[PDB]
Amino acid sequence: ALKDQLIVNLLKEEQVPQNKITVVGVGAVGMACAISILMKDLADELALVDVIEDKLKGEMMDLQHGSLFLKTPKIVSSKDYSVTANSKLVIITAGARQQEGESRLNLVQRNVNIFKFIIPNVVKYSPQCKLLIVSNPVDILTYVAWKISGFPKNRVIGSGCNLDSARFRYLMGERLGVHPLSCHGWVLGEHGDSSVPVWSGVNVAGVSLKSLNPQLGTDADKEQWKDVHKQVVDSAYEVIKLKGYTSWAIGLSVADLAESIMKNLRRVHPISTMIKGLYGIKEDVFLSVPCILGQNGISDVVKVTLTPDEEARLKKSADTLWGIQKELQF
Amino acid sequence: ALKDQLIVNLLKEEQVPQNKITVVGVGAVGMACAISILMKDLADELALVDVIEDKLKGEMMDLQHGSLFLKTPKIVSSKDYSVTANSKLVIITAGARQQEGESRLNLVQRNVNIFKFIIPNVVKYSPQCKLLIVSNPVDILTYVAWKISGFPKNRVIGSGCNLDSARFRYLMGERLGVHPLSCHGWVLGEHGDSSVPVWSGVNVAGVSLKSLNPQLGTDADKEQWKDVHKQVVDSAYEVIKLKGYTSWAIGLSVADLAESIMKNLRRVHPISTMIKGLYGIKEDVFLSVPCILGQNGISDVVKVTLTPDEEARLKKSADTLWGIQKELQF
Amino acid sequence: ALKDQLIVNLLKEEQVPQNKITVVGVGAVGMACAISILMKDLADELALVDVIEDKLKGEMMDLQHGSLFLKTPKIVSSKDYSVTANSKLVIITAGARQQEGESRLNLVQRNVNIFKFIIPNVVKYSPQCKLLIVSNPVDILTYVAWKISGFPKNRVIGSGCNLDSARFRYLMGERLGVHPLSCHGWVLGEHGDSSVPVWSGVNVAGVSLKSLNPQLGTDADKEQWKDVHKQVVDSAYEVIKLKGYTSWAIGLSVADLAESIMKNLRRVHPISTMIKGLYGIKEDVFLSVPCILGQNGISDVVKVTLTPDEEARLKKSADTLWGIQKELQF
Amino acid sequence: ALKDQLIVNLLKEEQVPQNKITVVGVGAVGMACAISILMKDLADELALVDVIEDKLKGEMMDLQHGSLFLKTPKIVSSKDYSVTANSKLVIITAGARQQEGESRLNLVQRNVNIFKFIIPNVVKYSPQCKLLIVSNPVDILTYVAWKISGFPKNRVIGSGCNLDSARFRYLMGERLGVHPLSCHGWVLGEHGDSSVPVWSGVNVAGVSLKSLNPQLGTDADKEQWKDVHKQVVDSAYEVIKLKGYTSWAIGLSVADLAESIMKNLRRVHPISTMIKGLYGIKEDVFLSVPCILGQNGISDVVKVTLTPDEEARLKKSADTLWGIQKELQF
Ligand SMILES: Cc1nc2ccc(NC(=O)CCNC(N)=O)cc2s1
Ligand SMILES: Cc1nc2ccc(NC(=O)CCNC(N)=O)cc2s1
Ligand SMILES: Cc1nc2ccc(NC(=O)CCNC(N)=O)cc2s1
Ligand SMILES: Cc1nc2ccc(NC(=O)CCNC(N)=O)cc2s1
Ligand SMILES: COc1ccc(CC(C(=O)O)C(=O)O)cc1OC
Ligand SMILES: COc1ccc(CC(C(=O)O)C(=O)O)cc1OC
Repeated sequence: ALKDQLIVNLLKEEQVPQNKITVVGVGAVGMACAISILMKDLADELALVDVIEDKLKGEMMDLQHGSLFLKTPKIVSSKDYSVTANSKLVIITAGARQQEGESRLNLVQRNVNIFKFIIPNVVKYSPQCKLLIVSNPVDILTYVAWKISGFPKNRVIGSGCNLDSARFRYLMGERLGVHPLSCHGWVLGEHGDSSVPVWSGVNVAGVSLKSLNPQLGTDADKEQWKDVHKQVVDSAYEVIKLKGYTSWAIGLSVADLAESIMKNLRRVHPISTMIKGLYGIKEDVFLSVPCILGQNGISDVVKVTLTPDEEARLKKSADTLWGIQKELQF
Repeated sequence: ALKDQLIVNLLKEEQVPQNKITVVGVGAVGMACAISILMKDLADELALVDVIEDKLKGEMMDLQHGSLFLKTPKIVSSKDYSVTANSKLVIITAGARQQEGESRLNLVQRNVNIFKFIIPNVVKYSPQCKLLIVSNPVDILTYVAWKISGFPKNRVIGSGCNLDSARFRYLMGERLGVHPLSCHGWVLGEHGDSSVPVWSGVNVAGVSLKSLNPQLGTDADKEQWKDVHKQVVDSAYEVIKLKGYTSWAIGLSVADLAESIMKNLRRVHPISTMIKGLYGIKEDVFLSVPCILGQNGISDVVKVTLTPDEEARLKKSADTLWGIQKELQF
Repeated sequence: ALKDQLIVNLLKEEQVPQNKITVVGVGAVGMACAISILMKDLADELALVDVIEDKLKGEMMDLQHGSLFLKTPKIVSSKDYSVTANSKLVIITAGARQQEGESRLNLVQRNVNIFKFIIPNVVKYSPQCKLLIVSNPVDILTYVAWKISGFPKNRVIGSGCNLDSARFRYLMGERLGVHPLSCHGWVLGEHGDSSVPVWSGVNVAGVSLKSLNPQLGTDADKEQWKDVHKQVVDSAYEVIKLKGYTSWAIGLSVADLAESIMKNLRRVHPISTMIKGLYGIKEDVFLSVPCILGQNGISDVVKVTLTPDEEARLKKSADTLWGIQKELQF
Repeated sequence: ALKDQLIVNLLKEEQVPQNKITVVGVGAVGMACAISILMKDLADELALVDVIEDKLKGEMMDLQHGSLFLKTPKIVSSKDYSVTANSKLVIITAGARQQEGESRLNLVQRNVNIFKFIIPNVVKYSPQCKLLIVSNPVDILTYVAWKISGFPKNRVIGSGCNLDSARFRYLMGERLGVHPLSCHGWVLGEHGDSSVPVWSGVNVAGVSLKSLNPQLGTDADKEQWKDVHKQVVDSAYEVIKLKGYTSWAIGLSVADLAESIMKNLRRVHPISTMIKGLYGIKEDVFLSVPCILGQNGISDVVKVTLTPDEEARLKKSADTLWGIQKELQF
């Protein structure tokens, strides 16, 4: 053979991936996560899983054909979860998505039923994995993945408000003529209608915008900064109305979280975690709060000092999510 | 105003972008080019153009929402070509796309008609840009763009065989257990069925594979390496059959060419250029040959020493393209 | 020639760089700036300038030999400023550096005299550049370069407190077990002994550390956070005492600023600019305040809301700089 | 405590890094390797070791101060090898370095003696690491590290001719007006005076320069291409004469090898390995040949088809190295 004429093999050794990532679901979101992760050089192996065989193989081959321009030497796919073996991170993007005028909370029964199959199959082959939930309603589905997997809470993360906060900062950036990287602001709670803009923490270079305009974020605000939070809430629906779905922003948001996990960065992100014991919440509610994210998932939670109005809005978001959690049939 | 309370403006300057890129066409190819360029930090401004207003706005908004995770501070879109002003590079991905079980040659007249509208509009707003043609059949459309624009040939580039060669190197790499970056081989001529694998230049670490297998790539090859080029030819048809279209690998190939142009790298790429005068070709035929690509587009061509077999196949590829091209009225 | 047998030239080589950067001074700082800029792919051309012939050629050759691993196709050097023609950014690192126990303020006479030769020569060849002053005392030298250059104040930037703030954020991060990217804190005023830690703006996820611990940064603080600012002030002295000079951190801080300039990011950095008109300062003092930094240099200044002690400390830093600056002759 | 008022801790992590790199030696080479690895985001932990206490601490602090600008969350140092525990890759740059006009072979006993202390201490703390030898004479010291470590040969790698080949490609690129990435050429054997330029494999786009010029690299060559190899051999001596040492190019060359190892790329590099069984070599000689480099180090060797003259020159390089190698006291 030409291979043996050209190359002398010196080592037999069984190859075990060291920084493997799995993406479950090859819809627009799953593929946006995959291309973003590949272009950020976060993985030494990428596995794709779906139930539609042709689409799955087609997507895998299309990524494989770009290998010369990448630094991820193995891209694989299968409907069989054995392909995901030894993942450090498993990203779940499978399930139904909301129609215009439909709440993400309406996807709950359909997506729980799918998670009942996916979750046990994913965890089986990857003892060192963190579970990163993207599927909606993300907060509820992070709780569901946590309950089905039996994993400790640090290992089950929802993409949550990482995207809502990126959108908030983009919009704040546009109003101020500043890059979103230098515009600070947190959108917490449900990744959905009940999200909470933390006006008290909105700042540029440590300068609180609320301290310059005490009415910031209220109906009495002359500049109507509340409209920025409304644009954040409505963003998925606006994009869905225009292009049919959303993909790029969520893909970049998920790759941002994959980077903190894979590189053990210990950066702070507003992502879905269990909040029992904070802000008077006595139940096993998952929602976004600022979390320290690294190689073991969420190791620490930042205790945000909220005003009584912000805390009441966060509790209202938690009560909404808890109500849906009470509807779950395991 | 809150902005004026927070920030002292010292310079009111709109200012022209210095490294602007425009992508014409927001289909799967155009958006894969867009995301790949964004993730490679090649531009300070990205402009998107299309005729479907809602689709265009939603795509632009979806990219804008990931701004926090990027280093391209301005993303704009319009059906109006005024949005493309001062582009250094304009990438054309618009038109009818290759269909299941159909040649790229079947899209020719429809895409020539679309180019009669696009090209003068691009030229009006960026008369000094480099045009990068991606739309199929790419070799013919690069010639078409060249004739319509009135630009010198160096500034009209076709993505051509940059992807066919990347596919070839991926497949060669899989066979040898070597990264495609270390597997060298060139696929020239038409970006399509009549492409030419240059078996005489196929090598690893300067070791000619043909020196180890004299029959390499011929019918008489005991290992049938011609099947690797057959896989290269068939790739888009297989991917289209499986997922409906191709996008990821072409987006990466296009970003690879955008990088050499924007960064004046002078790397060698197999891309579409006028081959009149080489290998006995006497007509204004465009096809892929290895070109030096930089800030002024194609400045030089590498003269590959083709074997009589390879030269015959390249002449045949040129004949197939000219045949279609001569019966073109514009 | 072999070149003409291999390559057919199709275009006359009138090469003019599009993103050229010049580094003046090839001491440890200049070279750390050069390597960091090369590794961030910020330039299509890198020019080096110094007065020591051998050292300059050796440094240029050593960078050139790494070209295969870089995306900066042209690296040049000369004592002659003609080599710096058409730069978009010129970084000044030339001049005397402080000994152990010597203030940066003591370098002023030597460095002003050097700037009288360097500054007109830089502007003569790069009329479109932004000037990035690194040489010490940076704040006074930014004012000096501005007066000599004839450039508008937005185009004359001092690296200032971009490094002091990065040191502050690293130390804060270490104490909290959070990445410095998520630890916000500003050190303003002189890049030297009179720098001001803005305790009121110190936060993680918008949570003010001063609101949690009112004693923060005072002598009554049980955790002695004032020692963090003391370590910031003493950093250069401590590192000089240990390794003889500093290079890596300043190199990275300068590359960070070069990135915001070259990519027009409009990120906020604490850098040297004219502060006359703010905090009751009436003289042409330059010092660090948070600035919006982009393609036209400093376009805007953020008005930080300082506590009475922080403001008095900032005014005192301005007085210190003015006491040295008022006695200058150039 | 402030940390506790701000953050709720969820778990006590293992804190064992997953992509740890150690650099032994904080001289100019060691630090250039350190900065290049840090800027390529290859590690989650970087450890530095040296015998000069002050210089070690100063260097570690200077890197730490740039953390905000990096993605390597932990940078540590100590004279004690306990700091190197669980490294995937250990890079040895320690020992005597060449003075002006000094042969690398002259450093042999001083470096073998130093390696007698270093190697057992590295093996004790990371028994599963890959060893990457940079210290000179690199080929002999890779043999020394292999014998002392007791490691299998795949895990003991010398930087060898990776830099010599990069210099060759830079020089070839400058002559042709092509980026070194598109210029292919291999320098094998000793990383020193007896290195071998493989003229038969020198090409651009698979076009052999020797096929165009049959006298390429000989005394009869009109363009004197042999001078390119002479420039390669003389490079380190020329740079040492000018700046006192070399650092940048070797640092980039080392980070390139580190990248193939850490990311399991399986790229081909000309690096030091055991060549027993090839080209008539019957002894445990280490020298540069093209190697497939990945997560398990050197898994395979490419068999280069050398001409009788090229093979005699390689056997000459082998004989020269073995002469010293066979009589080592350790
Ligand atoms: C039992 C099941 N396992 C899977 C695995 C993947 C998918 N794939 C998607 O749902 C992709 C399309 N959806 C979005 N939102 O992109 C569905 C199922 S059903
Ligand atoms: C006169 C015309 N101007 C344009 C501009 C853009 C597009 N857009 C596409 O064709 C995108 C979808 N097609 C592929 N190939 O992705 C069509 C036209 S028609
Ligand atoms: C009229 C003059 N033009 C120059 C240009 C460069 C340098 N070079 C340095 O000073 C580098 C070493 N200094 C530090 N601080 O790194 C000195 C002079 S004097
Ligand atoms: C027993 C010993 N262990 C070590 C460890 C590190 C170093 N450090 C250097 O040699 C750095 C300076 N030299 C070059 N080549 O950069 C020397 C020794 S001696
Ligand atoms: C699994 O499907 C999705 C998950 C999240 C998003 C992100 C989206 C949303 O939450 O609806 C958004 O906010 O843009 C979109 C998805 O399908 C298109
Ligand atoms: C031009 O010389 C320098 C400019 C800035 C620094 C940065 C340094 C300082 O300001 O002394 C620091 O803070 O590390 C160091 C220099 O030479 C060693």
